[PDB]
Amino acid sequence: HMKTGDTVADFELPDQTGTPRRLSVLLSDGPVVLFFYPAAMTPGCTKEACHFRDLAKEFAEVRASRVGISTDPVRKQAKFAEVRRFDYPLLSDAQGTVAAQFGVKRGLLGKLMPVKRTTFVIDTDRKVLDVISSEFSMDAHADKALATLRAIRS
Repeated sequence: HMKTGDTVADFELPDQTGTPRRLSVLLSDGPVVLFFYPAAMTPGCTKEACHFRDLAKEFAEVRASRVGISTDPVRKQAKFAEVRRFDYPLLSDAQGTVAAQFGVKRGLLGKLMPVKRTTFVIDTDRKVLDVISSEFSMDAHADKALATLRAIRS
């Protein structure tokens, strides 16, 4: 299970337009806060992702970017981002491959299940700076990530 101080392997997944995105390119200009959520459009995931949305200026101030990720298909991620006016990428991990890399994949007798809600703050060298796990409040994912990034400011 991925933890603070581990190095994340690079990966590629499509965003809400179907365009391949790569972690190392997403990291171009600063850390990425990669937030795994179980299911697009559900009330708890909407709360978590809208809190990330509402903190756009604060993440920009620490030169960090927000990226949501789940096993939902591109077409559902597209609707979620359109309805909620998200100003950031939502990645579709349609086989749970990246979730498995991070240790957050769930399945039942071969059926891919929703991921375990977990946020990874990833530095530009792919080190994990912080992990917010599934027992935290919905707002704590963005709040703790932002506080960690502020703590490492220069």
